[PDB]
Amino acid sequence: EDAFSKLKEKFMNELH
Amino acid sequence: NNIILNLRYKDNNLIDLSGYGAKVEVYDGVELNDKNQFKLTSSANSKIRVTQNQNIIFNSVFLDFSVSFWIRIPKYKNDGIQNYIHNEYTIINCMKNNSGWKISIRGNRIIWTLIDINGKTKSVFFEYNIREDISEYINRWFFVTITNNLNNAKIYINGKLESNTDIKDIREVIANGEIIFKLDGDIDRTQFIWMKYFSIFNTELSQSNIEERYKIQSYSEYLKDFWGNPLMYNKEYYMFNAGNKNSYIKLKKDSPVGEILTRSKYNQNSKYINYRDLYIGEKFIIRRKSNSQSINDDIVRKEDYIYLDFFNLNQEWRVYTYKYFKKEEEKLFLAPISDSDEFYNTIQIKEYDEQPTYSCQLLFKKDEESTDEIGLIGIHRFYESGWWFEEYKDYFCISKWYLKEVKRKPYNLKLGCNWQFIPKDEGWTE
Ligand SMILES: CC(=O)N[C@H]1[C@H](O[C@@H]2[C@H](O[C@]3(C(=O)O)C[C@H](O)[C@@H](NC(C)=O)[C@H]([C@H](O)[C@H](O)CO)O3)[C@@H](O)[C@H](O[C@H]3[C@H](O)[C@@H](O)[C@H](O)O[C@@H]3CO)O[C@@H]2CO)O[C@H](CO)[C@H](O)[C@@H]1O[C@@H]1O[C@H](CO)[C@H](O)[C@H](O[C@]2(C(=O)O)C[C@H](O)[C@@H](NC(C)=O)[C@H]([C@H](O)[C@H](O)CO)O2)[C@H]1O
Repeated sequence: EDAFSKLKEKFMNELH
Repeated sequence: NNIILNLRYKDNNLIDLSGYGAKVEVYDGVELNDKNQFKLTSSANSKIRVTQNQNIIFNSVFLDFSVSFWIRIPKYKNDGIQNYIHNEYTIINCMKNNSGWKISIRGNRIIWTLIDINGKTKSVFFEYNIREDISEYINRWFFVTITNNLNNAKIYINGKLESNTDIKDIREVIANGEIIFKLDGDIDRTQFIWMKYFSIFNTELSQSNIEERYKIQSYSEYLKDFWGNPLMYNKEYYMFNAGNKNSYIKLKKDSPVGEILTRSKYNQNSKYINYRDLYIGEKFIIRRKSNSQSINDDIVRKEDYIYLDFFNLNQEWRVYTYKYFKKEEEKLFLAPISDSDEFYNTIQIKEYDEQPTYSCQLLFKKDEESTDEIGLIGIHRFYESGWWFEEYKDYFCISKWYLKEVKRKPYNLKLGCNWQFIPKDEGWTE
């Protein structure tokens, strides 16, 4: 679902 | 040219295509493929007999000749290092009336033995290190050439001289016996050897001829895996960085990125051996981007467009780059298969090296059509935390920087954009 949207958000957190 | 025996695959068989028409008997225990690879096992019927043609005129005895072939010698068993180091076994025998040549193996040594009519026996050998973190030689295809003059018995490896013995003390060697390909000695039931492109020449080959031959027998349209076999679509692979040999990729816990960890090592108490573990990190799989193109076989070719996938949580995930990275390097995005406008998923697989290598490069692009380059997949030390003391940490990344470094000649083997793919192989246990 928007589980992929929760990973994209964690990815954005990861690379500043 | 000067070739007098040339074993090549043809119709489920090995045949002499030298033009002298030798007889070749392959017994039921030899495994063959159309890649020209053949396997000798411990089995009584794993053998090849070659009889040189006796209706055409050849030399009774001769001492100016050369033997060329590739070989893949499996890694020692960890609990069998004693027998490996000590127990010599023949792989190829050519002896008539107690004289002639043979090739043999004792653990990490390959040995070339001459014997004359009188019974004088002289050897030259090539030993590779079994303490290396990552070997160029254990369980990997390499190219052997043995030349013989009156003076010198030389062994060349991958086109480079390595060993020399004085053989002036030997005047007379019978070189017209049956050539028997067979494992012969106190071997483990599990012992085997792969060979390809076995050739004999009636001359001592120049270093220049041996290196030209190494380069031609190395060339292919298709890329190769860590072991030196063809790279395949739809096959599970571990990933090796030639630029960070002791590095491996692992999905960060609760974060969709690849952290770079340090390979675990041989942990038992043998003083004779050491290696880095190879079967660690994420399990990757290569997929063709397009199915509308012709795809008869599953072989990965230079310039092919691929997805680079891996297995996570019993699901096939994919490697992406974020589209809008202003920086010179960015962490790759490791996440489920998804049509997302915010990420590229398309990789072209390249070979920027012009020397023989098993390494390949991974080029992110917009589309199969788009002609502009986003960056090459590699590894980079990123700022992690700290103000007083600064913590840095390696991550699986893309980099524009690599695009300039791949153009410098001679090709920089040390770049972290150089990858090999390692599948599980019966010749490597850890
Ligand atoms: C060392 C470094 O930081 N390199 C990064 C570089 O940094 C710039 C400055 O350094 C040079 C340099 O690279 O040596 C200085 C040279 O003089 C320049 N070259 C020339 C021709 O003179 C060179 C140029 O950048 C290039 O020619 C092209 O641009 O830059 C560096 O001194 C400076 O330092 C910072 C520092 O961070 C601050 O704390 C400090 O205040 O001062 C400055 C200000 O910030 O930073 C400069 C950049 O701003 O910059 C480039 C980007 O242009 C890269 O980040 C580069 O690091 C390399 O990144 C790539 C990915 O892009 C890889 O991560 C490289 O690491 C690996 C790899 O390839 O995977 C790891 C491997 O283990 C290693 N091989 C080994 C060890 O076997 C390889 C590497 O290819 C080989 O070591 C080389 O053969 O590198 C990483 O090096």
